Parts: sequence; C-alpha cells; structure tokens
Amino acid sequence: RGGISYDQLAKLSYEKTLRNLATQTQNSSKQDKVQKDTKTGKITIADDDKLVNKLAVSLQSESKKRYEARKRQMQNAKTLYGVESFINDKNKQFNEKLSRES
Amino acid sequence: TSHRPQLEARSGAKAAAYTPTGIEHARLLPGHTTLKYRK
Amino acid sequence: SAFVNKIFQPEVAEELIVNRYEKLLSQRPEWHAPWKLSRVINGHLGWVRCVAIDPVDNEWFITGSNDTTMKVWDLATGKLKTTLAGHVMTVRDVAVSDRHPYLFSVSEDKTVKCWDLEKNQIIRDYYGHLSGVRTVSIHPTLDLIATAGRDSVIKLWDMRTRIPVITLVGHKGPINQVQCTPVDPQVVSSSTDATVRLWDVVAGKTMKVLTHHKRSVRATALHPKEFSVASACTDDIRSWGLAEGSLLTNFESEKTGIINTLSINQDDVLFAGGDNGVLSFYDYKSGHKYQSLATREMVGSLEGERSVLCSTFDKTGLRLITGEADKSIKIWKQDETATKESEPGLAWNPNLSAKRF
Amino acid sequence: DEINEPPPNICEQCLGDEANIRMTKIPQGSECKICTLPFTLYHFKTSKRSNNIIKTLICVRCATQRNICQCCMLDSRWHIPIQLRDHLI
Amino acid sequence: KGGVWTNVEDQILKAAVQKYGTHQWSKVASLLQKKTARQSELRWNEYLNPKLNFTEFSKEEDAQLLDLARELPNQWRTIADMMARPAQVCVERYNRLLESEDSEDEEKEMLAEARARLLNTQGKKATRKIRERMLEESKRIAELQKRRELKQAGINVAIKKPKKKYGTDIDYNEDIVYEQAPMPGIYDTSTEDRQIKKKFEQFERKVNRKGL
Amino acid sequence: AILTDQIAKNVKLDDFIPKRQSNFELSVPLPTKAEIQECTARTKSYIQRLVNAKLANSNNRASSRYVAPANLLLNNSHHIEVVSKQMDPLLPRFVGKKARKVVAPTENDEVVPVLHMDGGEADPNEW
Amino acid sequence: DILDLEELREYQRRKRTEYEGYLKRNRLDMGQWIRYAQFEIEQHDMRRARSIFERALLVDSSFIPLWIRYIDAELKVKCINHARNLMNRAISTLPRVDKLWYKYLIVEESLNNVEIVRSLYTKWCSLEPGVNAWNSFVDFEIRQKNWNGVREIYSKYVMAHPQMQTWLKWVRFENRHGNTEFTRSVYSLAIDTVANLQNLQIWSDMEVAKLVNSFAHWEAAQQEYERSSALYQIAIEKWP
Amino acid sequence: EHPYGKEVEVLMETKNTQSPQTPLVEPVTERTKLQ
Amino acid sequence: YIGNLITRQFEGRSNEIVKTTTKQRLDAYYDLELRNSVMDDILEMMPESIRQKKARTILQHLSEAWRCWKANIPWDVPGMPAPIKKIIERYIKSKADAWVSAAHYNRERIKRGAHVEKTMVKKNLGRLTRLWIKNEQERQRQIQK
Ligand SMILES: [Zn+2]
Ligand SMILES: [Zn+2]
Repeated sequence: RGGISYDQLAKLSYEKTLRNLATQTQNSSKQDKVQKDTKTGKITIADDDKLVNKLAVSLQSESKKRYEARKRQMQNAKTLYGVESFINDKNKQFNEKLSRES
Repeated sequence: TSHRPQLEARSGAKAAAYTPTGIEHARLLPGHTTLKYRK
Repeated sequence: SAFVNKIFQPEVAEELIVNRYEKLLSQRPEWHAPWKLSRVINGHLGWVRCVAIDPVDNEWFITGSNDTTMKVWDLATGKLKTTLAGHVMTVRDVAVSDRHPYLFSVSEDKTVKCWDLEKNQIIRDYYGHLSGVRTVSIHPTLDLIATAGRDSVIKLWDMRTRIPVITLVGHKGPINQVQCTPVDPQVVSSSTDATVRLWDVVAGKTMKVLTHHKRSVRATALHPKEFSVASACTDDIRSWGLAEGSLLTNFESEKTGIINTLSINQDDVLFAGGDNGVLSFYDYKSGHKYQSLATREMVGSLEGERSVLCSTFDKTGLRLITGEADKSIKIWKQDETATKESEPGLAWNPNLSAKRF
Repeated sequence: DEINEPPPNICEQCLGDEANIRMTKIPQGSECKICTLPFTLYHFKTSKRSNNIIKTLICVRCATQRNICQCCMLDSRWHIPIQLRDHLI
Repeated sequence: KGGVWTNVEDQILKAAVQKYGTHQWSKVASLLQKKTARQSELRWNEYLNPKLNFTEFSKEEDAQLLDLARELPNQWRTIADMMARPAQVCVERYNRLLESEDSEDEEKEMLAEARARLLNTQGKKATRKIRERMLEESKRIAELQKRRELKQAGINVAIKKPKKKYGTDIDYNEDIVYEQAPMPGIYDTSTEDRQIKKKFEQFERKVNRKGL
Repeated sequence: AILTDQIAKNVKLDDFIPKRQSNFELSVPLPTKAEIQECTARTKSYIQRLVNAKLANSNNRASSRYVAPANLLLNNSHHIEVVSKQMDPLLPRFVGKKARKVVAPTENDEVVPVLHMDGGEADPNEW
Repeated sequence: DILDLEELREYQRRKRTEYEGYLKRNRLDMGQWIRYAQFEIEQHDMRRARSIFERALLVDSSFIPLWIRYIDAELKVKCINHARNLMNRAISTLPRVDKLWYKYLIVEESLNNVEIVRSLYTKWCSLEPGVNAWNSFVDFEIRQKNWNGVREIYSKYVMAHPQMQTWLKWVRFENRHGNTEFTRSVYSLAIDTVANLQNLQIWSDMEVAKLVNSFAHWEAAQQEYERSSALYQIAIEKWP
Repeated sequence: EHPYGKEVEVLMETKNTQSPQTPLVEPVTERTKLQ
Repeated sequence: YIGNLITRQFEGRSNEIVKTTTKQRLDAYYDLELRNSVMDDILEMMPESIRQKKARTILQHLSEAWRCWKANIPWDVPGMPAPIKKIIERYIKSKADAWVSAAHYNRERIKRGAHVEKTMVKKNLGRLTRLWIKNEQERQRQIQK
C-alpha cells in the first residue's frame, strides 16, 4: 500500500496520456522539419496547426474535467457530515482533517 | 490575524540596491585606528 | 576489463557504470588510526555552539556557547582560563586570528565583535546585519573578516575602519557557514538553498554555484593542505576542488542524518559530527568511513542532547575538540599503538546500489 | 560600482569643433531625466568664451540602453531623434 | 445564592470547553449567567469531563478500595488517583460499602446569547475590515452607475484614479510592472507573438462593443 | 538526432561524476607564494580604494585624516580635460543624493543546472 | 458585469493592486502567484501573464507546479515555441525531476515530432537518470517499430543499470519476437559478462541463478538439451 | 561510579583559574625599558 | 548632531534601519531565532515534499510543548514521529535552561536592589512560582514512587 512517489506518479501520468493519444489516433483512423537561421541562431520547427490545436484543446479539456471532478467533490463533502459541532466551512474541513489522521 | 511569525527573514539583497544616506553615527566615529600584528 | 571496451564499445571509456566501479575496487584507501574519547569538560550552562583553536602555539581553545558567554579552556590540562561575556544572545561562531591578537565573535543578537586578547576587552564593534549572524571567517593576509547569517548576504568588513566594505548578494536563504581562502575564490559560503558559492570578491559576483546538495548545506571545512573544501548536507558530504569548482570526491555518508559540523586534518581525516550523536571519521582522499562512534550524554539528560554541534582539530591535528548539546566539551584522542593489523577500520566496499561513487 | 564607472556618451556635434574641452565632473550631480536616479553630471562649454553650458541630462545607463548621447539625446550613429529612429527601422 | 446545575448550563459548558479549552474559565463562565469561573472549573473536573468514569465498581475495585482506605486513612484525593475515579464517587461508595454490613425562558435567552457568541470568531479589526470592504464595494458600484447614467445622457466622464498615498506609489494599470521577460530561447517565437497580439487586439475590440 | 546539442546543453554527465574516484592520489596543489601575492595586492588595493570612497563621501571632516583626466571621447577625436568644481562648503554636496529605495532586476543569462543525484526513496506513513 | 473598456481598465487596476499587495507582503505563497498569473491569462494579456510566472520563478524555481502551470499556460494559447524554450529551461534547471522530462515528451508526442522525442531521450538517457526513463524509452521505439534502434538502447541500458532485471528484460524483448539468432546472442553476452566481471561482485548468488535458469529453459524449448545440460556444469564449476 | 569508563577524565569547572585582567596573548615588547 | 539633522532634511532618512537588540525586545528576538532552529532541524529530517504549509503547522507543536512545560504537564502527542518529538524536546529543554537561569540571575539582582524594572519584578515573581510548584510537584512524586 502506501503513497506513490512523484517519479512514479509522473510516469503513470505519462503512460495515461499516451493511451489518450493512442485512442485519439484510433478514433481518427476509424473515421477515414528543422530550419536553423545562421544569423539569428534561432531554430524554427514547422508543424501541423491541427496537432497544435488538438494539444491546446485537450489541455483545456483535462483542466475543466479535473475542475468539475473537484467541484462535485466540494459539493458532496459539504453535505455528507454534520454530526460533530462546527462553526464555518474552514472548521468543518479541519475537523474532517482530524478524522483522516485517525 | 495581524500578529504573525516570520516565513523568511529580511534579506540584505534589498538594502544593497538602495541609495545610501551618509548619516553620521556615534559608534562609527574613528576609534582604535591602529591594528596590532602578532609577532 | 578489456572485454567490456571491445563488446560494449564506449565513446568515453570512463563513463560506464562498471568502469568507474572497477577503479574504486582497484584502489585502497589510506589506513588511519581510530579515535577514542580522552577528556570530557563540563563548564557551560547551555549548548556549546562553536569552538575555535589558538592558531599560534596551541595552548588554549575557546568555546562560545548558548549561555551568551565564551569560555577559554586550556588544551593540555582542560582547566578553565577565563570567561568572556559581552553578548546578550547565543554565541554562534568564534574565530581567532593568526596574524593578530584579535578574537572575532558573532551571535544571534546581530552583533559582530572584536576582542583584544592582550587586554580581554571588547574593541572594534561591527554593525549592519539585519538578523542574527551565524559565522565568522578571518581572511588570511588581507586584514578582513567575513560575516554572514540569516540575511542571505556576506558582509566583508575592513578590520581597522569597521566599514561594511563588500556585501556579496547571491544566495536565497540564510547562510550557515562561510570560509576565507587566500586566492580566488576568496570566499566560500554555504546556505540553506542547497548551494555552495565560490565568490570573486573584487567583482562581487559568484565564480561558481555548486548545486549538488539536496538540502541545507549546514557545514563546510577547509583542508589545511591540498587546497580543497568539503561541504556537508543532511545526507552527503562532498569534497570540492577550488580554482576549478570541481567535485573531487563523493563520500560514503549513508544514513548519518544532518551533519552539524566538519573538520579536516593534516593526516587527511575528515570529521563529520551529526545531530544523532553518531560521529564518524572518513578518509579525506577517498571518502571511506573507517570509524563510526557514538557518545554518552551525561548521568541524566534527554536523548536529543546526544548531538555534536561544533568541532575543530588542534594545530597538531592529533586532538579533536567537539562541543555537544549536553553542555559538554569532549576531546577525542587518536589512539597510538594501533596498526593496520588489529585495527583495520571498516572494510572498503563500494557498492553499485548507492549511486554515490 | 561607484569606483568603476563608464566614460560619458556625448555627441561630436555637442562637443563642437574645438580640440581641447575643459569639462567639469560632479560625482553625484543632478538626477537623470529618465530614470530619476543620480549620476555624474558632466558639463562643459564649446569654446572658452561661449555663453551656454551644455549639461549631460541623463545617466550613462539610460544613454547606453537607448544608444544616445547624454547631452542632446540624439542617436550616436545617424544623429536623429529616437522617435524617428524607431520609425525608420 | 449558590445555584444548582441545570442541563442547559451543562451543554453550554460543554460547548464552551469544546470552543475555549480548559485553561480559560472566566471566558467559559461569561457565557453562563449565575456561574463563577471557579464553579465551572470544578463542575467540569468533577462531573462533565468525559475522561471521568461514572460506572459501578467491580468486585475487585470494591476490595481494592477497602485496601487503599486503610493504607491512606483518609486521603480521598490520593485514593481517587489510584482508583482513577472521582473522589466523591470513592467516598460515597466507601460509605455504602461499609453499610453492606448491616444489623425556562431566561435560560432560552442565555442559550440564544451563548449560541450567538460561540458562532462568532472574527474580532473587531476583522469585522471593521469587512464593514469597510463592503462600504468600498458599494462606493465603486454607485460611481459606476453614476457614470453609466451620465453616459446615457451623452456626457462622458472618466473613472478617477485612487490618489497616491506616498510619493513613489504605483499605478499598476499604466505600466507592466517589474516585467521579467521570458529568457531568450532557440525556438524563434515570432509568429506566436503576432497571433497573440492579433487575438489580444481582437479581445479589446470586442470589449468596446459587447462589453464583456 | 536532428537537435542533439540544443537540448539541456548546460548540463553534462561529467559534472556529476567525481574526480578523485579515478585516482585517490590526484594532486590539488596549494596556491603558490608568488600567486597569493598577486591576488593579495589586487584585493588589498581594491578594498583600500573602497574605504577611501566611504571616508571621503562622508560628511565628517575628520575622515580625510584616515585615507583619470584628459580622457578620449568619440574614438579619441576630442581630448577632454576632466576637472572638479570647487564645492561650496555650505551648500549640500551631492545634490542628486537622496535616501530613496530601488528594486533591482535579476540578470539571468544562463540557467544554473540543479545537479542532484537520482532518487532509498521508499517511505511508509511514519513522517 | 463590465460594460466598456474604461470599466475594464478600472477593474484591472483594482485586482492588480490587490494581488501585488499580497505578493509584496508574501514573496512566498506560490499559490497566490498562480492565481494572479491566471488572472492575466483571463485578461488576454499574455505579456503580463508571462511576467508573473517569471517573477514567481525568481522566488522558488524548484517548485514543480509552478513550472507545469506556466508550461500549460503557453500550450493552451497555442504558443508552442514559447513552450519549447520554457521546457528547455525546465529540464536544464532541474534535470533530476522526472515530471519535467515527461512533460517535454508528451507534448512532442502530441505534435507527432518523433525526431525530437528521440533527440530528447538520447540526452535524457545520457545523464543516467534511472530505470523509469529507459523503460519508457524502449516503449517509445516499440510504438515507432524501430526494432534496430531499440536493440541499441538495451546495449546501453545494461551498461547504465548492470543487473539481471535489465538483462532479462532484454531477453523478454527478443523472445517476444521469436528471433532465435538474436536471442542466444544476448544470452551469450549476458553470461560472459557475469564471468568476465566476476571479481567486481555486483551480481548475487540468487541473481546469477536467474540468468543460468532462463538460459537453460530457453534452450530446452529450442530442443537442444545438450546445451541446456552442459551450461549447468560450467556454471557450478565457474561458481561453486 | 563515574561514567565513560575510567580512561576518560571528567572534570566540572565552575570558577576561572586566571585573573580577568590576565592577557591571553603576551604583548610584544622587544626593547627592554628601565623607566 | 545638526549635520545629521540637516542631511536628514535634504535627503530623508535611510530605509535600511536595522534595529539592534535591546532589553525591550530580547524576548522577541530569542523566539525568532528559536523558531528558525526548530524549523531547520525538522525540514532536514523530512524525506521530501514539505512546503510552507507543513512547516507552519509543526511550529505550533513547539509552542504547545513550552506551554506544557510551564504548566508541568507532560507533552505527549499521539502519533508524533519519534525523530521530530526528539527535536522539540531538545529545544524545549534549551529554552528552559535560559528561562530558569534568567530567573536565578534576576532574583539575585532584586535582592541587591540593583536597577530592576517594575515589569521584571512581576515577571520574576511569576517565574519562581512556576519553579516552586514544579519543585513541589516533583517532590510529591518522589514520595509517591
Ligand atoms: Zn537614467
Ligand atoms: Zn548629442
């Protein structure tokens, strides 16, 4: 049991997004360079604007999905426990935090 | 609130970039102006 | 061997994990004689926080402490010579000058003080640190001192005129330890941002930032010969080569937990004082921990009191004055009539599991 | 660095035609027009018998970042104002 | 004059100890009328502490109590630490064990006041700050409405800036502040800056028409 | 292998590895006596010139007790004598000098690699 | 709600005075930095929004959620070349941290730049980071079907982590593909290196038994029992 | 009896053995004076 | 004096005012140095993943331990890690050595009549009555044992 370290958590997050990129290519397949300017020193990479848009969309979708999966957790945990005496929400979140200690 | 511990101390990085004033302190007046060297 | 280079054909032939490991087994560390306790001095009312030796003629050592007073102890007999009061908070570091009869002492009370040892009185007070000051180092042959502390800066003080001449601004946390070397880099400092800095004092900028430690670099120590510094974090001790800033060697400090102090000998013995009380002696040119001792606190005190807080060797190098949290000063003698036989120390056994080398 | 400071950036046409110019250095003279921070005010006259003192109005750091002289604040090459310089580029 | 303990005063004392701890009784007794700080300290340590056990003694504990009361005659605070019982329980049992050988509305008002006091945790400076913040928010909304109504009448009046409290006070809207540029990189972000400028100017063009 | 250098250039494997591990008898020499003197006389002269700056700029009269012209400009087209003005002893010297506060920007040209080792990382809930 | 641009300009002054006030009192509190940096993204001014993340990195550059959020802020606005510079400064500052390396990879995976993740992995496996990096680098070439390239990795992977679970992983690679000529070549290299490097004492007795048994049980499946039998004699004699 | 095992000398010092005005470094007096 | 006044008129006063330690604030500066030493030693015992939040909560066990010391209440937190409990008891005993020795030093000053502040006489009275009862309670336990 126990917790998962950050180097093991990062690999599992990297393994998970590779399966999201695998099925994204499978759902697409189901439906149907390097230039180095010598004067400036800058390196320009030419890439597809669709794959850059799909990168920007999927990060926003994962940002909203974790935002909504946490918002429902806020609305559920506020309306679970009311037995022990509280005063405000920061007291409830602290007295619940004492319960996970024991 | 308003009565807090320190999370970090005040650094001398901030006082180094300021402009000096050159005000004359009584304990910065000249005294013990000769050093003693060991044999 | 030659089988590895011909099959697993390398591009460097040193950067394999096996070729580095076979050169450690090819080499034997120098034997050193083990250490034993010879004298326990109980004289302070608080923790002994710093120890400095007399750099000339080696008669006495001085221990600043947690009861705001520095005491001067005779090295041979162990008797108390005098007490130097004049700080109002804990004396954190004490430095005695070899070219001067001057004693420099910093404390948590934001004060850096000088002491005329021909008079035993405070002269020549220093002002300007925003918080408590943690370390002193006297520059060899420049007539400066270097003080540093919780302000993340190093103030270089002219002795004679008492002026904060040079302030070195590069750190991100409180500076735990500072050193002074005669050539560039003239100031070596360590702080809680896990960095060791090599300072160019004329430009006021860092020559090299040593970001190899993981946690707060609590202690450094200059080697009296062979021109190197060793810094100790909470798990690793690393010897550093000055004028290049090169990692010389990576010691065998495993599960020692917060090294509080370091002191390096003429005979290439590095002391590593830990907070757990476990004090360990290493080969400086190798990193081999050849001895690991534990101390006995007192008749009655807490289990946290078993902790080494400060240490120096004497000028002869055959004695180790450690001050501990149990209000004691323990002197450690390297025992004679021990040989390479019947006192081998711990066995030289480097491993592949630990990635230190 | 207060003991190691750059020489001032002044135009050739501020200095004028004469060879040797007696210039007066005041180590913390006026404050800069741009950064409002003090500097070494240099001031001089073209000839000995002139009637207009030519002061350095900005510090050498503001003069280097714009590449202008300190006196007339025109560009060191091309001798044009900054607003017209950044428009031509 | 010495009152008795009703069940309303006990539950205020439980809720106050649960609020204030046990090392400030003049603050606990201020919620309770008719009780001194010494009386509420003693009522907790004798009756209302949940560490105290008000249970019947076992057959061993009866014989162990008779054994102590001859060892320590008669030292009932000392015996009660040995027994880990309250001391009045140890005495009243010991007398029974030697007899074995035989031959609303003011309370509701103070409860409402205590209920209001326990549920207010802020202080003067915090409460004063809340009132001041509400006032500032109302003042801005009023000024914005005043500007909108004058904009309906054609007169355009600009929003006033908050005046400088000190000399080098900063207007954050005028200038990007202590700007730190992204470190120069080898990847030539040149067209990205054009697209971001075009989208930003498009955004500020949409604000002047649709509002937000 | 189209951009082999342009990833993480400032960090190499040689910076991690120690140097005494290949030979314990590697000589790291102490600074020579001619070399400590070339650095002492450069450092002592720099600091004495700093102390003379603080003692001259202070308004105490008893600090002179305890203590460059004809420069080229415009690629030496004008030889310019630099002189000092005789200051009025009653007007405040250093008229641009005020007690003001400045925030300083950071000059971050090169990233410093934080050269930790890899990873004895298993831990229960004891902490 | 905000009507025109002047009401927006007064709205932005009030929040930026507020957030810069709490950051002046608290240089620390990295969560307060990100909420003000996220505010500037909502105002569509990315020049300001880059500045708060740069100022917050000058306080604590070792804080990993600050690096990931500023990288994601550059990716969500499609500034891909601003992200390539930023992740380059992420891995050049903190090369130990695995998250910052996997962040560079899955973005270039998402852009189908297979030659940039390959150049990235060659650098990352040169700094000897650990077995999570190599195992994701041999899994990368299986995706790309580069069979000759992944065989070059295990040549280097056994030299970076000399241990049988890296050698036996390489024979689990070869016996997955059934190439008999390549598998016994790896088997011959694995058992010679234990013999060649016997004196270094880096493989234990239980560890060398896994190599001899997996060599023999493979030779039993290859119908050559006389090679299965003879190696037991050389191993027992070679190691008694 | 006493800890550390009789090879170690334990000493408790509560009073100074020098005068406070005793110089810890002897002053360098080269020329002999008769004044 | 007047030179400091006129230059403070023309230039303003300096922003780098560092306050020296004094009798007025020595109890304030002692705790700032005491809290930093405890916060250092715990952060170095930590394996990983400790932030400004977790360093903020652990320093309240330092304050609670010193209130338990002055109350002569045994400070025992259930579930406290044994290295970190060892650190706090090392520094509560360190603060106690200063607190008790200041009560001995100031008591000898009040008897001599040698310039004790009116607040410190009430403070030295309040210290000794905790030291007397702590010596009283300890004497009670030696009879009970
Ligand atoms: Zn300027
Ligand atoms: Zn000009």
